[PDB]
Amino acid sequence: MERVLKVFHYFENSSEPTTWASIIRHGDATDVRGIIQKIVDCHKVKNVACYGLRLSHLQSEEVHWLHLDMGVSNVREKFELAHPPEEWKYELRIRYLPKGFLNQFTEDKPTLNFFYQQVKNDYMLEIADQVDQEIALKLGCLEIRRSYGEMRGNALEKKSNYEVLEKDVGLRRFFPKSLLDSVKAKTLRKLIQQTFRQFANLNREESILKFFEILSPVYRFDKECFKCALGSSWIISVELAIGPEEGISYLTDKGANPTHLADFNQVQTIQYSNSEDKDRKGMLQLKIAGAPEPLTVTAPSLTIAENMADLIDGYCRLVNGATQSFIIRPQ
Repeated sequence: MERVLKVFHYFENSSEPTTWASIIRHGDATDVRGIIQKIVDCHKVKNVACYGLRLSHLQSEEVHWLHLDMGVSNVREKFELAHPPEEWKYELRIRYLPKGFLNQFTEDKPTLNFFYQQVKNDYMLEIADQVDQEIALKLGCLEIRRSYGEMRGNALEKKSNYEVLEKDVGLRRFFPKSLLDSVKAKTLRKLIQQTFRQFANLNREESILKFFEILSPVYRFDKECFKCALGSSWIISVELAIGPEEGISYLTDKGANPTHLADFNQVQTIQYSNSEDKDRKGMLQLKIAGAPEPLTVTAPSLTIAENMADLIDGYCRLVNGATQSFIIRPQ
């Protein structure tokens, strides 16, 4: 008949962020796109095409993006053959960003906060500990400014208000442990108070937007990179960079600008598979208009090739008012 699927998401709902999730039902007809739309609709999302569904094993760092066209039951059965239900986590995420996403998300609050919560969650989990003091202070303060909109600008100056944050709430919800430790609870309070000073005037949207501006130079949430090789005859190892601002590009120097290859709106079709020999590598092929030869990509594994295909498929769907997948599969 039908099954129940728990999907974690980033729509702030007064409670523990880790518990932000939705339970949805699905049948043999239900597909990934269907699940995504159902959830974003209950939150009045306007930029639906920006959302994807990522699945991960709580045990390892391996990630699997579920293709919008695939059936939920089919995919759920496949992975449950590898590991049982409790070791899998399905989370709704924004993956396909429109050209000037922050500016556009401004007109879609539900999605501005969602993107903010997701990116903030990745910040606290991956680089919060090893990031500059000033940054962890600014970013942490901005969140306080945002989470407490109706609070006075100099309210933190009053030791009791701060004490509520240190005792009742927990500064861990805003700053990294490598920050709360490397400083005196007295020096910390003063550092937080004066840092907050500069963001006291900002409103929620301004706080969110300011948060991104500060995080971007030390963390990229506007693109995904993949180490792989290009070519069909003289394979060349490179690092692909895929995002709204550069479409499909490859890295060269460090701080240099990625070199453009193609725009998402030039992609005619996508196809992927296993290496045609004794190899655990995945092949990805893109037919691009205005390009004589197809772009052939050789990724470390089939999983990566599949994860890349979803990224491009999702982008092709976005730049176009497309609802049709651009991936070629055995009919």
